[PDB]
Amino acid sequence: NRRLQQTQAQVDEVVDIMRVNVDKVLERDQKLSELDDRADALQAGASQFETSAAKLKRKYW
Amino acid sequence: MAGRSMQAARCPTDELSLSNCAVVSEKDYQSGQHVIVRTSPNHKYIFTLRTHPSVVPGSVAFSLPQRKWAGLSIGQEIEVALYSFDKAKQCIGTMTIEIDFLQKKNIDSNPYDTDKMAAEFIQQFNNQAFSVGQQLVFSFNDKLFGLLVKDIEAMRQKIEVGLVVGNSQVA
Amino acid sequence: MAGRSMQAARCPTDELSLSNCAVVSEKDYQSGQHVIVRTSPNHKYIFTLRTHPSVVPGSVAFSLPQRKWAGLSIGQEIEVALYSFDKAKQCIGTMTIEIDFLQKKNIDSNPYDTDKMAAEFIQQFNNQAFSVGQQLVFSFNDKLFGLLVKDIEAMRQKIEVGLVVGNSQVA
Amino acid sequence: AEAMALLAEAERKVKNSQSFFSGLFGGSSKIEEACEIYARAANMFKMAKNWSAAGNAFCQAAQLHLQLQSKHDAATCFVDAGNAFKKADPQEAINCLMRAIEIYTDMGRFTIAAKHHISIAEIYETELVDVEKAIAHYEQSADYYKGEESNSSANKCLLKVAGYAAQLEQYQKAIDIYEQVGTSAMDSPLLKYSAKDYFFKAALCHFCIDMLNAKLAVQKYEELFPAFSDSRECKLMKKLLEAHEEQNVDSYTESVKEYDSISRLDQWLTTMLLRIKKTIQGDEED
Amino acid sequence: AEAMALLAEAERKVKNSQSFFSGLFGGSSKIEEACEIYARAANMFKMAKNWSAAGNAFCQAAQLHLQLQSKHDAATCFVDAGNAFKKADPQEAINCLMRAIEIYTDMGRFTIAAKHHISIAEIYETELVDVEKAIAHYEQSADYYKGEESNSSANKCLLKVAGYAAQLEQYQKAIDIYEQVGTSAMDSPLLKYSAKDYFFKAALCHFCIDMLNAKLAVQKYEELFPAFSDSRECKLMKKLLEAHEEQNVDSYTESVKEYDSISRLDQWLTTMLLRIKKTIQGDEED
Amino acid sequence: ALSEIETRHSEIIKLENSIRELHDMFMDMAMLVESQGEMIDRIEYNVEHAVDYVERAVSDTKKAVK
Amino acid sequence: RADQLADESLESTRRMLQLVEESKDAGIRTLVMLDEQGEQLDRVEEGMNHINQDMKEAEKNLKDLGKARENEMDENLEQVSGIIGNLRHMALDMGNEIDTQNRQIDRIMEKADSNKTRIDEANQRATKMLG
Repeated sequence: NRRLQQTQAQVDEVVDIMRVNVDKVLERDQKLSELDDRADALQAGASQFETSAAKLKRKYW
Repeated sequence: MAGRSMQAARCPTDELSLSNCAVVSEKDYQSGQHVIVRTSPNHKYIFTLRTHPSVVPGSVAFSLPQRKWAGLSIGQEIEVALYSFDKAKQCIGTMTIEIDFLQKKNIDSNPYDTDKMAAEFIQQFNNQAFSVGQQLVFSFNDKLFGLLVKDIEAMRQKIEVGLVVGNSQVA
Repeated sequence: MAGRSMQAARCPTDELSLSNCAVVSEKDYQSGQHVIVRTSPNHKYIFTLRTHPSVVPGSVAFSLPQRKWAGLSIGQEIEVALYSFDKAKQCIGTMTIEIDFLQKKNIDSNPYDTDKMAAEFIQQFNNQAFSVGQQLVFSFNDKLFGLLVKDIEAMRQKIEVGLVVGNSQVA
Repeated sequence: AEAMALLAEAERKVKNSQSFFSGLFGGSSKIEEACEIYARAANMFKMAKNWSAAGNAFCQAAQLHLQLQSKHDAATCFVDAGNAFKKADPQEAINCLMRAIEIYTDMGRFTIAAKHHISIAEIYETELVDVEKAIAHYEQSADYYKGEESNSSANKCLLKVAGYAAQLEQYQKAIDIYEQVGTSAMDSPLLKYSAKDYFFKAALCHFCIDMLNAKLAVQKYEELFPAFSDSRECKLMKKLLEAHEEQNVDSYTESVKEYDSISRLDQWLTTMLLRIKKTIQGDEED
Repeated sequence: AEAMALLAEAERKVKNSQSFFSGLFGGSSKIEEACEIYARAANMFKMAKNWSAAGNAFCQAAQLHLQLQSKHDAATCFVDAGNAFKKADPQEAINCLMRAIEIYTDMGRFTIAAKHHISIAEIYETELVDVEKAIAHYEQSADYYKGEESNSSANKCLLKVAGYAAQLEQYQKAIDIYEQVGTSAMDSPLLKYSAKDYFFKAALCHFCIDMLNAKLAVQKYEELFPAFSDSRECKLMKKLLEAHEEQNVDSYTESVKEYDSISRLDQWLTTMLLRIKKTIQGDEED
Repeated sequence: ALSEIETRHSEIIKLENSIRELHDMFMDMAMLVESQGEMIDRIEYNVEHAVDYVERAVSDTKKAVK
Repeated sequence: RADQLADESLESTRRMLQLVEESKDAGIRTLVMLDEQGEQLDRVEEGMNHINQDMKEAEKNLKDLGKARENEMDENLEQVSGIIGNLRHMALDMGNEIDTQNRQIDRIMEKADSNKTRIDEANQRATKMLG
């Protein structure tokens, strides 16, 4: 029972950190996905900015 | 009564499987009537109908024991025709049955009181059709058996097919 | 003749699954012809055909043992082609078989006359093809066994596959 | 700052001008001005948590945005609308998203189209309860992910497809999906680990196959005695395959009871295991 | 909306203007049009599952873009084309990528260059089976990673290099690669654990040396005794070194069978251990 | 004495139990970290280049006011 | 079944030693991968602070433009326990590498949508005064 109970909870305590790992790692997954929808939506307008900035180039330059 | 085409199916529940009755639809036949399945010129089998809200119109379901006996397959085309028994020469009064254990897995042979068997036999297989050499399953004390009609006697003339009633003794 | 694509299926009845014969339809082949099943450039087998009114054209049915030997699959594509044996040097005259209870659950110490076996074996597996190491089931007195071809000799040269005839000795 | 007031102003300005109000040039700044209005309303609606009033508001602003010439930010608005209706009490969440994907898709934006596509199939299942269409979307979406060489998401989706396919009697189509998602998983030694469960699932799935469709797929597996991760996949399978080939609904029901000691049985496995349990009992008294 | 139509208009416009068509200015503003045209077509092509056509279309939009002076959006398109051909039926999936790197490299974007460089050597191996060019790429790519202090990806690639190098009989060059990747892995305590296997490989790799190059490499290894990790490295090696220095291919083949328990031997190991199992026997019957 | 050897047993199994389940979380983790990795590859990519296109846009605006 | 329980439970601890060993190696990838992810983001912010500036200038330019059985057993478990040392070397670092980044990602998403808006406005004010 000595080494038994010793090694018993030794892992029951490692079972906690993963509970935190699996979560903290999944919360990121959703946040990054959120940036993927904005970062791209941004450059999407950049395609307009480039053309728009060019049209201003043929009017004042 | 002229005969219609049907399709062999698979027994709905298990309760209708231990009743040894051809389960049909309520839109075709009614519970209590008898019919004669025809598979060929020299192969006529009689069963007892028992409707159920699961059977599809235009098809009759049979249990495993029945299929292995009448030689019916799941998906074959057969011809069914109403059949009326003559309670003057088809009334079973003494029907012998070879009783053995269907499954050789469970092995318990306490003193099975035959008297109690014939009591529950008629209490579940009453007003039904039985033929000589017919195979079926018997449920006695949560136990499955393998009955086999050897000879049927009317109320002595020997009949190939009869109708078990309330006052029908079984050996 | 030159080979046609088919579809593996399951053995119709149980009586045919005891003959080790590739059950087929009467609309494709007949009972007695031989074929060579192909599944891979390194997997060639030879079986015997036995038609049955329950086989769908364009598909060959195999039993459990056969599938455990040829490693076939019910649903995959397999090529089948007619095969004729050279009875000049392929006919079996002396074939040894390793017999053992297929199901080690029904093992008994009862005696089994071999003479009665070598008689039924040739009476049910005559004019058929057998290969060295082939696995099949022998139905003797409703008792299932596991036959394992060890060696095959023609009427002495050694051959992988042979054609059992009437005057074929089996040990 | 009143939503009703804004919605009214927005309507008052959202109209192709002509005659005296037009002058010479139309005015996309008008239709866009109205967009900003409705958006401003949908916001306060979401504030007070009226959602049903926010969602339908965004829709308006979104629709108008299209009448402008800005498909991008518009589609994003459709998303805002979908997110509203989703977390709302009415429906429409499905329509908004379809109206969003038609845009991301025709725009040349499949990454994002699939990002909302999976959400869609997730709704048509967890809400509308219409798996027959959900699977269709989980698939087309996995195809888009498979195009962006994003193995990951593609597999997540495929897993959804097969996962619910087995629950819809589609056992064969399931093993097929498991075979593909299994072949395109070994290539990367990053999935070697989970690559077991796939084989276990596939071997468990049975299209009423009356053979060893699994006993053939169990040996195909590369198990290793020392490999202990493997002891949690096929080792059991073999024992189940024997219990089926002998119509023994006791050795199977016992082996599952024992296996539930070394490796817990999730809801999925349980359901399918009982399905096989029935194929066995059913073949006994059938 | 017809791709076949767009491909035509694009062609009719992609051409250095002159005469009246040129007017006063022109060039980039015209070639760009055809570019987005082919891109627009390539999209619907990828929509109709015609991939091949989509890829060739992107190739067109790409090349033209280069004909405009915008290597950036171009190379990205070449990548899109590669993504098409890859998940398609034709080839050139290797050409597009090369045409992409020739751009990312000369442009200065080595980071992303190596990002696609590894994808390249990964396809040239899993597909074309051209280990020769594959190693060359895995290597140069790792050199780029090493430039961006990206020790991590750099070693990942080196591991590929040496790994497949030991297969091409390049045993010596392999151990050397393992030595380099080993000296640049101890600086990072985030890799000490894995650093074992490196020494195990380098010690297993034999350039037909009959000496104790391995007995020297195993000694160079730094191990104590109660090492939970080190149990999976040299401990076995020594036992293998003794089974060789005594031409006893029976203790070696037994040790590989036992060690195969505490640590499952992956493909690589199996192949090399067999190349070591042969040398002994060949030293016996000689 | 079985009462002592049996006690040890129940303690080891209940130990083996909590174990395998925890390990399960380790696996799913590596499975999650992966999916996220491939998703970030597209994020950075689209962002990195997004800066390249804008870098060209701003360079033009600056030369459009001089 | 003494020996049948002191060995089966032990046979698992053995199939357990590698488990945490297998998960540890699998965890190492999370270490090298979350380290690579942290790097590939340092440049993202770089490109995020790069756009922030250019836009501010562009916008302004447009205004200016509009106007021994247990002995080993223990050793096997001890290795499983010692692995926690490696399991610690992971959850910690990256666990914190998570906060720093996320808090940074939000700052990236905002500015990402910020520049987007200023582009729509700039375009609108630019169209009215185009060629």
